[PDB]
Amino acid sequence: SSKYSSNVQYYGSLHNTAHVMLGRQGDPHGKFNLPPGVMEHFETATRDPSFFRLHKYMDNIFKKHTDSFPPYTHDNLEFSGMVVNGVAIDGELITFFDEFQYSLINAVDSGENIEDVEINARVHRLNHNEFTYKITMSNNNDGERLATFRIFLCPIEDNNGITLTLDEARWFCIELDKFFQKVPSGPETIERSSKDSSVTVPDMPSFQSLKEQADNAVNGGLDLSAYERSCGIPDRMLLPKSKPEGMEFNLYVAVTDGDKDTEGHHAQCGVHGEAYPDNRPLGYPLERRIPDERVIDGVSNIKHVVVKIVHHL
Amino acid sequence: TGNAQKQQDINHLLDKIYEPTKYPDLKDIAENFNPLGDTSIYNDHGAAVETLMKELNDHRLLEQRHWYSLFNTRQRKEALMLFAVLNQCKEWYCFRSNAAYFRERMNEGEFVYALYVSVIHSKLGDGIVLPPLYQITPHMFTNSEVIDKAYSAKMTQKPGTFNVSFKNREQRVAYFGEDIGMNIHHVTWHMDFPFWWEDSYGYHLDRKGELFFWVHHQLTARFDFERLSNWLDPVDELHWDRIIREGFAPLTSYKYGGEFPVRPDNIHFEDVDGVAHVHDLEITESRIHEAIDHGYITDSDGHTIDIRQPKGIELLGDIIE
Ligand SMILES: [Cu+2]
Ligand SMILES: [Cu+2]
Repeated sequence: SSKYSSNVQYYGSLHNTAHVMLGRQGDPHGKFNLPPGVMEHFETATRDPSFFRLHKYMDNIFKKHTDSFPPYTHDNLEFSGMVVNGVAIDGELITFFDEFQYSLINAVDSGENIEDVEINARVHRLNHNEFTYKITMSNNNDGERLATFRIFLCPIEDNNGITLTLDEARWFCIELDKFFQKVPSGPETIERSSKDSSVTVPDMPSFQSLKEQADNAVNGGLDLSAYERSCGIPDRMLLPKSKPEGMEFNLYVAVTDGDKDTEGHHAQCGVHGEAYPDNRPLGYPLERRIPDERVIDGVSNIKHVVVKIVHHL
Repeated sequence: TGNAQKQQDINHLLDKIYEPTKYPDLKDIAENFNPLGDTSIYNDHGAAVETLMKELNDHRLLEQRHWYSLFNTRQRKEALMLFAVLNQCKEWYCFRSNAAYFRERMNEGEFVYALYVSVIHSKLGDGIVLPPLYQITPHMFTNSEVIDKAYSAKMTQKPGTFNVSFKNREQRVAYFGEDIGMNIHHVTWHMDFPFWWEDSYGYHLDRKGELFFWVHHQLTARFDFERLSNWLDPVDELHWDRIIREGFAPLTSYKYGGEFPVRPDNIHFEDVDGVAHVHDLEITESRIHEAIDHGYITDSDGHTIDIRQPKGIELLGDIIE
């Protein structure tokens, strides 16, 4: 329920309300005067399990709409000329567990003439190793042509191990990258890196770090201007955790037609009124019912190759 | 006419209601009158009269010395036909006559109800003050004990006066609900502005809607207050999906009928045959709650009538009650 709501008096606010409703669960009538709960705050809901429960429910509210559209035709997907020739991971997908450190200092109150003792906190975070995509493909077109490089990492068996269907699994896919590049009139071989991904943001500079460096530019005559726009998920989060034994996921490279995409206009974190640059709806083209895979499979500009992820203990 | 006349007649009509009248005039009337032989006294050319008769004749009207609730869709219709005669009388000769003629072969409840509403709304009942229900039909306002004490007085022909009765409940805020004055008002308020009024009857009760909203908001408020004064907490709102937490035993009796049925506590709402399903409310409640939330009430055609205005709350009271 944001304020762009058409009839807020009628459709009220499912999702916000569902946040406060799940948190006083510990004290509804508030006979205990327990403060708010983990779910009634954004820096902290991901903590509680029902967070994911409640969002699965909002998810399939949307999936219901999402899914009322007629599946896409062959002429729907194809971007004539363009054809993904091969898809390759240059490097290794290996995920493991780093260690990180932040500072508990704003936490302890130390008032005055009593001095500051450096206290810190050390946490255990996941991580993978940079890797690079070698996308092999010819532009049968006479032209030069723009191109949206859309790459989702979907699943393949069940955990019963039943093996799904890019119907059962289309909706299960996580966006890995999205980028626009011109593809010259023949045999090219696009190379791109874990690093350059568009859904990622590096860790952030520490506070003392941004203190030191602000401070040294006073007494001096600042550009980091890398963290002024924030949206993404941690680079460490790029790929999923996996098995030490390793699993095979399915990589989806779908290349759509830049000129119609970007038929109009950071633009990643439109924080300031900046028109989202892509025009395809979101999750394109796996956002729609895919009844017979028979189809995804016969558009030149869509290609799927199985990758394998391993977890170092 | 007069009034000390109209009045007299009334008093006679409503005397010892549970038994054929002892006032001789009322009875030769009761016998000799024919509501169908001078269709002229009636402003309908007696369509009303001719409709009661038809029923009275096929004898398909509720029996005498039997109970009657104003909630019974038939009992109501019958009661309300008497209203419709009494109502289109040009003068007293026609009222007295009917509310005599009928008084003697129509059921008492329909009758008491009919006479009052008729006196209250009909053009012809200005001068009159109606006796207090509580003394006309004391079983509905008097205890089950005092009533029996009274039957004993009578059996033995020894007079008396008995003291009525009312630490274990919330029959601590009882003095409010069981008062013969409130009970009166509550019925009167609903005689004044009946739910069954059609503007065919003659005029239009103005804001019965807001009136309805309000009158119940105040009993509800007045009630909440008394419980305040009794270390009691404001009243729970009733839900159809929950238990009826707090039940009572009324210890009250009908004249003809038996003793009012009692309710055990912590009971579950049962689907009641003939009236309506529990769920039937739940949905009604929804339909209601969606008008409020949309901004409009939608009629039979699919015409949305707006209520986000002053006439609002009455239109709402028209659909709610
Ligand atoms: Cu949320
Ligand atoms: Cu009422």
